[PDB]
Amino acid sequence: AQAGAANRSLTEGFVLDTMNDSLSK
Amino acid sequence: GIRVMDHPTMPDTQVVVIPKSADLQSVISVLTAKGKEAGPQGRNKFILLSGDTS
Repeated sequence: AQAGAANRSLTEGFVLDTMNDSLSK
Repeated sequence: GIRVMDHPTMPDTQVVVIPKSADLQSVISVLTAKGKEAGPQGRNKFILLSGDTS
């Protein structure tokens, strides 16, 4: 996950939250 | 094809590989099911990779 912001998204692939049943893009 | 392995650095996260043309949504559905059936100490997350990395 890219640092330097609160919105630390991936540069490749997705993050799946199976606790809230929600996919983060 | 489809692979699943523990995250090197994140005990609470696993890594999943989904090959091209595969039904990602069906794969996710399974992950969300089993992700809650057991679960780690922390919040269960998966990292989804597009393409066959084998």
